[PDB]
Amino acid sequence: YLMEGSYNKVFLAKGNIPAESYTFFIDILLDTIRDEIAGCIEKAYEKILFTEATRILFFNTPKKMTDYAKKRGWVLGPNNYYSFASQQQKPEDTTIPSTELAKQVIEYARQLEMIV
Amino acid sequence: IDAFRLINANMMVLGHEPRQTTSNLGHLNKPSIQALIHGLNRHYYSITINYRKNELEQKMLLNLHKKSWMEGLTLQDYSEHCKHNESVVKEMLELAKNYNKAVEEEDKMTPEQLAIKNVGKQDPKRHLEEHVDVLMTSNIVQCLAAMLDTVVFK
Repeated sequence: YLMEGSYNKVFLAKGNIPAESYTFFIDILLDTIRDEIAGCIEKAYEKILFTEATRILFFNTPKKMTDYAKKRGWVLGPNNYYSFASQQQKPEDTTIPSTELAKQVIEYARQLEMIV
Repeated sequence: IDAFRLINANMMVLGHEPRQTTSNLGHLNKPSIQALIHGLNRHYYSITINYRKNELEQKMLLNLHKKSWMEGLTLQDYSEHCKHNESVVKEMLELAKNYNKAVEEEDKMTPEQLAIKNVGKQDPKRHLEEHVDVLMTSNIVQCLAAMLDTVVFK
């Protein structure tokens, strides 16, 4: 269930611990899910108010959200998570091909004319 | 070229053989039969020659004759090079159809016969690797020379 996106069925299994306590393992399983949603809050989202993504992990309203809102972006504002979905700087590269391909074109001519 | 010099016809009357060979350098080049029909060798002889060569001259006819300046830092009729990349490939289909023909008449009459017989018309097989060299160097040169001007010119 951790392999696919399913998170709620994971914590339905945190309502289902049958054998022994499993306490220290699911509490590490808390922490590796805490940064994961703090990782997956960083996708291309819109404004989220301070209720919706406030409760996607577990929490009601502690200052733990500011511990995540100042760790990454999505700036603390008027009931808002600000979206920095720019993804604009990297394209329009002729140069990165023009170094690599000029290598490759001569590499074509090596095993084309010179007998090996 | 074959420079010559006379021998006396008086010693031709004597029957005496001149010039007294004392070095292993004369009888290296053989005369033609047509010059042997003429007065060689009854009135004149041949001389072996070579050429005086020096950096004074040899360096400055090599590095002066076949030289160019822009023939290669330039592109080549950019709308028509790709057009010429169809002016060959179009008949290269039907020339491969002949190559989709001539192999099919093998396991047949002893292909030494397939040398004398095919002298009226063009074979696919030799002509089919002819354009492959042409369709390569026309492309690989023109692709590489374009991709340096992207780097060098800004």
